[PDB]
Amino acid sequence: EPRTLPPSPNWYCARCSDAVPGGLFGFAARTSVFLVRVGPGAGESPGTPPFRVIGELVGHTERVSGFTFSHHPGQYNLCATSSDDGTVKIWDVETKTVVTEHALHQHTISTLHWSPRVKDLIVSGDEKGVVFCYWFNRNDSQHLFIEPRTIFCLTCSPHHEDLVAIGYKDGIVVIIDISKKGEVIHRLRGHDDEIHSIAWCPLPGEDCLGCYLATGSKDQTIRIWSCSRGRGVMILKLPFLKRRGGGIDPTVKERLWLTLHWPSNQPTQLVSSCFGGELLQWDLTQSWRRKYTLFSASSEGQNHSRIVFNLCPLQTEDDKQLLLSTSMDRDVKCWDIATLECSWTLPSLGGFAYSLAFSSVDIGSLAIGVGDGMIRVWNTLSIKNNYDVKNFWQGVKSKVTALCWHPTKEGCLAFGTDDGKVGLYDTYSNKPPQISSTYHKKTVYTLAWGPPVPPMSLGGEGDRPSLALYSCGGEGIVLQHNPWKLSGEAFDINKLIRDTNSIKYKLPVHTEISWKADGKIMALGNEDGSIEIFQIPNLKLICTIQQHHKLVNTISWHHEHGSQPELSYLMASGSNNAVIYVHNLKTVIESSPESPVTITEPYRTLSGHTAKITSVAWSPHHDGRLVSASYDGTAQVWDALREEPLCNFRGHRGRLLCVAWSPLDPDCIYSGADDFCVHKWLTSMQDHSRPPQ
Repeated sequence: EPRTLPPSPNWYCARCSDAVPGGLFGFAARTSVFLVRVGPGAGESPGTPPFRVIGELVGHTERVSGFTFSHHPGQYNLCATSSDDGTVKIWDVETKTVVTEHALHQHTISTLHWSPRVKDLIVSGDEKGVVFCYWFNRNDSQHLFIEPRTIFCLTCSPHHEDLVAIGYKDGIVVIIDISKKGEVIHRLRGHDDEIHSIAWCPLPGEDCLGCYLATGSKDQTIRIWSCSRGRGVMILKLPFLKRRGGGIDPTVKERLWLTLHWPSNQPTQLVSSCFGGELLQWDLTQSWRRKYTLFSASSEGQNHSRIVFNLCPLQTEDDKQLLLSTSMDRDVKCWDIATLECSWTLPSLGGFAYSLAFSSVDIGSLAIGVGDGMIRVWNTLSIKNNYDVKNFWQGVKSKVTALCWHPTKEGCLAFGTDDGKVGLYDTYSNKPPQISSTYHKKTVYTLAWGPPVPPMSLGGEGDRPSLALYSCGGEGIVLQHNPWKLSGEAFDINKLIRDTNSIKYKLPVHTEISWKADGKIMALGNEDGSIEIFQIPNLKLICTIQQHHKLVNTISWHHEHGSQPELSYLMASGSNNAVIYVHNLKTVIESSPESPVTITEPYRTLSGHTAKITSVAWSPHHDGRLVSASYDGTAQVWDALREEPLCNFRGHRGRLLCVAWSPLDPDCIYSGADDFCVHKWLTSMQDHSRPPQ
């Protein structure tokens, strides 16, 4: 079964996610809304969490700021979005298509809400205080203007079809009657700061403690208001609690977001977010005592570690009372309201998926290099969890553009960043990574482990390790780092290449490095398209391959455990041109020439992509089967030996940056793109044989 690791839910939106019974969860992420089936309908094995990332609403061209489902029976498939592109769209999630839309707002839209009472009424509000009532299914609209203030949130009454509560940036809360030109029925004064959430009591009247409503605010209070007296009746101030579990990045700024959910099943209870993203259930009967209970109070490592923005109820068709939370910590969590325990967690990505690397030691341990400054390690072979992902943020900070697991040492992960930093992370510990004192001037493109070469290999038994760490930067230098002396200086291997080969002219700008599996041969890809072949111990040049006419992005040597031994001499390469080449280096390497040979003809040619090639990788399960990632938005699987395209994966909505074959499943491949997604997909499910032409 395929899996999508999606982009992160958008931050600082009062309602940019929602859910309907059954059921289905939707969240705004960048310019899309991603859909998550929850419950029996997800069709998961008895052992795995019952959810599946199933779809996407594509159409908006800017940040989606608002998302709301219809909660009218028979039309739980309808929903509405707001966006910085100035439009409010009505969607059918069954078809993932826009039903209709408007662009009535002139100012940045803050939020919107589908009326609980009127079937086709969507109410939206913008940063100038302008409100639009939108009856989408009869082509009617009405502008309303209440007070000249920045709208932060709004919630239509679940009881009275005309009443809407609006919360503003300056703490003002109003209840308006939209049938009376937006006349303020109640002005609720009390809050000192931003209103983040308005929840009405799901039960009419004022008996359980007219109507009640609760407002959550940056001012750290939740206020309960009476529609009868038009005044507050209860003030709950957030408790200050010691941080649980997560060792969080102190540097990043994080103000409070106080959002609410008033459970229909428990009219006397109120759920809110809190500092650090803890969730609370408030007992409103114990008002005078301010009684709350922590979500997952008895279990550790389950709470969010940063502020929570949205809470959305979902009753599954097998009667589970669920609550979904979105957070700044980039986890989506599903809570069982009956137990206050976290049922499952869905991780997300806040930047490009630049790099993928499978450990050769812990099979299925997949490291992901992400533009949000966190390394992910995905235990892809976890039996009980489809998204067993751990985050590593220490010492990283910037965009992780390169990864490589140590070939033998468990948990040892080399990483490289967009600001030229090279690091060694021990993921089996909670220590910060070791950072190489030597930085690249530009982005770290590639990391690779290989035998040390001079001068590092010339130092004594216990002075140097079995393997050196090689790094290639966008400026074109390849550095040799000592894992045991990362604080020392790393070596520009150009000096050795020049000395060994008596080179007089300037060396090429290196853009890729790939060691042959036997550790005897190092390939360098270069900005001029050339690929150079060097042999141990002193990087003697034995071959120059002149085939690509543009910068080489990716080089991959075929594995050694195939059926035929010669296959380990096969080298695939991709450049900024769309055509992929394979070269067979058996003859040149085994001849060990004293003067370097130039190759100008490919062993194989793989044509089909229509934009640059970012990554190629050989299947460890096959002979001569290659997968390629491309800026044309697809990944292509090839039978390289027959120059035959087999299947084309088109699930990404961006340019692919990396691809890696599953170590255990011959059918399964992982790819990452600048659409902030990693896709796990099956070659057997791909009906298209080649890229779009």
